[PDB]
Amino acid sequence: MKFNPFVTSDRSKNRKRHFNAPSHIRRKIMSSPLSKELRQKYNVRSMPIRKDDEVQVVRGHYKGQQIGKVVQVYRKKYVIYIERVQREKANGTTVHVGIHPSKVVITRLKLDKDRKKILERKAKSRQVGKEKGK
Amino acid sequence: TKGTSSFGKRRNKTHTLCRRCGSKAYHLQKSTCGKCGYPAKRKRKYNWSAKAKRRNTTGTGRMRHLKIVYRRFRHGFREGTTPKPK
Amino acid sequence: GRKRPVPKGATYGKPVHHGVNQLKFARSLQSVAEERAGRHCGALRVLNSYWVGEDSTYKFFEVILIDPFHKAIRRNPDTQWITKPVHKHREMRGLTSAGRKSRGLGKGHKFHHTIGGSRRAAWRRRNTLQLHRYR
Amino acid sequence: TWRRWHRRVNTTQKRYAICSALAASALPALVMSKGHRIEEVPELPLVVEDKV
Amino acid sequence: AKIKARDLRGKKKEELLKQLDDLKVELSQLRVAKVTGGAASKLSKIRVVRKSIARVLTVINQTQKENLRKFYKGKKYKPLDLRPKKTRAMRRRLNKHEENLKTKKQQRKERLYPLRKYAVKA
Amino acid sequence: APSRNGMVLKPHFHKDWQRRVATWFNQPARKIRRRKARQAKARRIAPRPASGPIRPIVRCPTVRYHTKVRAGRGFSLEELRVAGIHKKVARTIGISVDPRRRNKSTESLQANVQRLKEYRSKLILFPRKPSAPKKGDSSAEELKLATQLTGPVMPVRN
Amino acid sequence: SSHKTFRIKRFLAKKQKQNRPIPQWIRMKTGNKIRYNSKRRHWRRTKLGL
RNA sequence: CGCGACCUCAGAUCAGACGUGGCGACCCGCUGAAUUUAAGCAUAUUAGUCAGCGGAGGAGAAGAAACUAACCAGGAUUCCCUCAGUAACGGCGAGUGAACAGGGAAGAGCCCAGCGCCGAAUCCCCGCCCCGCGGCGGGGCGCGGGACAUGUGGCGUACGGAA
RNA sequence: CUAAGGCUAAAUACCGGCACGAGACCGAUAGUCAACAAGUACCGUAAGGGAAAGUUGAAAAGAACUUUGAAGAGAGAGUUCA
RNA sequence: AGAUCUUGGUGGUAGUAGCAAAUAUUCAAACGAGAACUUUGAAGGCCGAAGUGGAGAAGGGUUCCAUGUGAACAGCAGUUGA
RNA sequence: CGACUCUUAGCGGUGGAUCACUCGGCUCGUGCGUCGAUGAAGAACGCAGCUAGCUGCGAGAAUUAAUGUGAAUUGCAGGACACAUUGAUCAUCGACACUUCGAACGCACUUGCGGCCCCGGGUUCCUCCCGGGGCUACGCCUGUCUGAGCGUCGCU
Ligand SMILES: [Mg+2]
Ligand SMILES: [Mg+2]
Ligand SMILES: [Mg+2]
Ligand SMILES: [Mg+2]
Ligand SMILES: [Mg+2]
Ligand SMILES: [Mg+2]
Ligand SMILES: [Mg+2]
Ligand SMILES: [Mg+2]
Ligand SMILES: [Mg+2]
Ligand SMILES: [Mg+2]
Ligand SMILES: [Mg+2]
Ligand SMILES: [Mg+2]
Ligand SMILES: [Mg+2]
Ligand SMILES: [Mg+2]
Ligand SMILES: [Mg+2]
Ligand SMILES: [Mg+2]
Ligand SMILES: [Mg+2]
Ligand SMILES: [Mg+2]
Ligand SMILES: [Mg+2]
Ligand SMILES: [Mg+2]
Ligand SMILES: [Mg+2]
Ligand SMILES: [Mg+2]
Ligand SMILES: [Mg+2]
Ligand SMILES: [Mg+2]
Ligand SMILES: [Mg+2]
Ligand SMILES: [Mg+2]
Ligand SMILES: [Mg+2]
Ligand SMILES: [Mg+2]
Ligand SMILES: [Mg+2]
Ligand SMILES: [Mg+2]
Ligand SMILES: [Mg+2]
Ligand SMILES: [Mg+2]
Ligand SMILES: [Mg+2]
Ligand SMILES: [Mg+2]
Ligand SMILES: [Zn+2]
Repeated sequence: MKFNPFVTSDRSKNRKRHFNAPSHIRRKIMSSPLSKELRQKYNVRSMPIRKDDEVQVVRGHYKGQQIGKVVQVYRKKYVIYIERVQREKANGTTVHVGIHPSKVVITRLKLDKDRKKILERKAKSRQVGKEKGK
Repeated sequence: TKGTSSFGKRRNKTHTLCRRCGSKAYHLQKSTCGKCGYPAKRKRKYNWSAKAKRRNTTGTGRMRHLKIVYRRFRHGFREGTTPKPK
Repeated sequence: GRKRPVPKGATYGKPVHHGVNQLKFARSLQSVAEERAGRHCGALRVLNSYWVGEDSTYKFFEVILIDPFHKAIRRNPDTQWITKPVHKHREMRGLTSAGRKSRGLGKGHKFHHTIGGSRRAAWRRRNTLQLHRYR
Repeated sequence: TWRRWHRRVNTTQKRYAICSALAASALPALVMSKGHRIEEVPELPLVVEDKV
Repeated sequence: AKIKARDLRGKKKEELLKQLDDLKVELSQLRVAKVTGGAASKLSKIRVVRKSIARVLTVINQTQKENLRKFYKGKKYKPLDLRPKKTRAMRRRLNKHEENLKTKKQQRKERLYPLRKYAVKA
Repeated sequence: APSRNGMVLKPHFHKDWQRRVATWFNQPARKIRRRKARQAKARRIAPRPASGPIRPIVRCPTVRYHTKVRAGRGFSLEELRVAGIHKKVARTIGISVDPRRRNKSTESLQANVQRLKEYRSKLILFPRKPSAPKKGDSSAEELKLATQLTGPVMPVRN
Repeated sequence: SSHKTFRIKRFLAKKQKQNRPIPQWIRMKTGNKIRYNSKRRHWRRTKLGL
């Protein structure tokens, strides 16, 4: 279990840190697992969610294998919006239903130099860990 | 009449706003603030009212300079340096 | 001596505290002169003082002051100690020779009042109830 | 805060309690009565080699 | 078409002041548009122009201050804003040279009787 | 009010004691801090004994305790003088000195100087320059025979 | 009164400016917990500090 | 009947520095009650405590014996245990009340004045040059100013010291 | 033992501050006065006194539309697991 | 279950006391869902220049002015309002 | 028959107890232990497109720069942002800036009024008016300059 005396296991402290986190670590908190194919291609497990990557929902009312592209990462409400994940309201307009990024799986990554750089960084750290623990 | 009738005669302010401490306790006729004692160089403060002390102690306001001092202390009060340019 | 500063000599209380005259200040007049010199010259440090004359109504003392920021003082060891921040207004804390005499400091059986550095230190030590973890 | 939270026990009594606890750990009925599911343990004073 | 702090530093003082004046004029016109109805885009452009003015002003001030620092480098007396501002107490304390210098008696002691490295057999 | 038989008790709780009560909840923390400081000091003086300088043999003053013997503050200057050790060099080689202690009797004097001679025999002196051994000791007896001493140096034993 | 000092007029100006209702879009914000301006002052209900 | 030297003073928006005020849990110096207890109450107690004033620092204060002792003697200060609710104080009533030795935590010692000796050996400031900047120092120079014999510096301080 | 001169770290103290960790504690009349725009609203000329006030839902999906009423307010309909 | 207990909530009283100091209102019309109370007109009165008039000081601080609303307040009402 | 009253129950009101929760306290412990004339603490006034409070900030005003990060902020709107001819946001914070009172510092304040030196303009150097910049507190130390004394003297 936790042995470091400088990290807290207090429930109130953890919840206060989570619900008052700045957006630059709300990005880290709002991470999503990669698909098995992506986990095989890139030697990483998770990835912070991003504006224009395509995910599918694995829990809740919108479970399915349909692939929808993310359209908004609403870090203030800890949710993301997807293309066809939406509902009709009273006046007939459609509103996006916010679902947690931990309840989706990323099936295609929106790639630029920063995402790629983070990808080799995570993969190299995991490889170093595997070689150490071999 | 010591009651209602005499309350109609009050039209002359004893106290005004104090330029120090911003409190409506500056006796106009004595030229002395009843809360801070403004013309005195030292702040009026007494130990028989801890509530009065904590109403106006350090940290109850802005601390424009003390915040920076607290932040600057954690890096040894370094000056004349900048982070390595990218 | 030190007359009690009460209006019309009325000290309201038990008769043991009715004294107004024949009362004495706990600090010597030399300490008072040192304190006045230090208070007027707040940027200087009182070192010592000595007796130069007295009258029926006045005592005269000459107080040695040191400017702690002169380079002659500041560049000289065995004198840099007075430049430390802890050594400011010594005469107001009773750390000069004239101020120290009224504190009852010393070694041996005559000075049991101030074991620990001061009267208050000894009083706190002797009046604190040490409640250990295991009684 | 000065509730006397701590108690001091005689050292001989603490050693006595340790001895009684050890002696009761070698009796299958008592360890069973603590609910420890010893039904296929080969020997209750269970001793393994130093390789562990 | 924002302005950045990096590409302002190469410019000299005259065109920096010219650009600051143009930004001030544009901000005044944007405020005029704000009080006369205007459009939402011009209302949003107020903050952009204000931050651009702040950028130009801080570049000018930093260049002036560093030029003054280069001018007063190596001089005995410097303006108070160019001196370090560690802490009043830290500024009153002794400098390293007069902190670490010793009397002749003390260094004679350290020369004659230095502390030795030793061990004791059990 | 007294009640039947009992002891006349005089509690000293008439003086607002609750404002000055010293609790000991930081006692384990204080012990941890003290041990950490001890280990840091022992690491600082690496080959030097952890407990510190050697102390003299000293008889307890009064008639209650004069049969016992304990450790004193430092070696008297006469003990150092007849032991052949300078009073300013002794502190550099870990000998505690006490200029204000006198030697009333010759027996304590001789005991303390045998103590000093034994310590000087057991001392290993490292040269100031490791590559230049001037007069301290041979390199062989300080290669592996040097080791930090735990506990008081030559403990005083009745 | 009609005669007044500059500081008094400025104080009254600020007390005028901060005596207004909340904007309507405040209640649309995430985690509002604000229903109305609870520091509203009326010139006849309560009197100012000066 | 003017010009100089010194002494004692004064002015300056003179050159360069410094102090003020805040916090104030802990610390240092003063000032300092009464409620209360005594089954009343005045000494006493509360208590050198509350209130009041001043001054600091990350700690402060104390501190290297004009000490404890009476022993076969210990050996700066500070803190803990114990001495000890004891010696003692007290309308000897209510109540108050240490210290030495002992065991530990820590452990560190020193500097002047004075008596002297050494061609004031001493110190500050202003100009110039070089090395540096990063807390403003190092070296060299000035028939450059000042302090200083009404005493600066080196040796040296009771454990003795010097020649 | 050597007063009427001076310095000195450690062990020690810490209900203020900066930043942390924990608890056989309290659980919105409790625990700080203050879990919330709290030393705030408000009271007193002033010194100063000083509150009350937590919870829709998983997600606003916060009741489109029809209908009586001048409206508040209703009757249907609708969202929701409710 | 008590403490003329603390804080909060709720009854009977009870649709009760009461909305009675300073002479006084009436007719028509307009707006308006709605008029004893608003507005206009007509009439009858009152303050009667030491005023129920016209303007200031102190004090208040936006109460001033126009437009809009009819939730709450103006101890009945309101289409009116500080 | 009804009304009224009482008892009990169903349902509906009033009220917010109980229960569950908890970004809050209280207590203990640890490491640091740092303010200010280079203008502190405190106060006032301002600053957002829509903003009253809280918060943040100071006329560069809900922030500039720099560094790290790496695509958002979000209640609405707007507009950026090839993320490489460099980057939204957030964090850090060492550069810059930091209104008025306040030890508060030209004098004074429930108001206002000066003086000195430079610069620009109206003037067309001369000092009147306007604007801008820098100074102008008390105490005290070392040094400097200017002095005072029927203080002590020397020469004349
Ligand atoms: Mg009366
Ligand atoms: Mg009056
Ligand atoms: Mg008495
Ligand atoms: Mg010397
Ligand atoms: Mg009124
Ligand atoms: Mg000057
Ligand atoms: Mg002070
Ligand atoms: Mg009594
Ligand atoms: Mg009684
Ligand atoms: Mg009585
Ligand atoms: Mg006090
Ligand atoms: Mg000290
Ligand atoms: Mg001392
Ligand atoms: Mg001595
Ligand atoms: Mg006993
Ligand atoms: Mg007593
Ligand atoms: Mg020890
Ligand atoms: Mg000499
Ligand atoms: Mg509460
Ligand atoms: Mg509840
Ligand atoms: Mg209604
Ligand atoms: Mg339900
Ligand atoms: Mg009850
Ligand atoms: Mg009636
Ligand atoms: Mg009636
Ligand atoms: Mg008539
Ligand atoms: Mg009439
Ligand atoms: Mg009139
Ligand atoms: Mg009106
Ligand atoms: Mg009504
Ligand atoms: Mg019910
Ligand atoms: Mg930036
Ligand atoms: Mg006036
Ligand atoms: Mg003369
Ligand atoms: Zn005031």
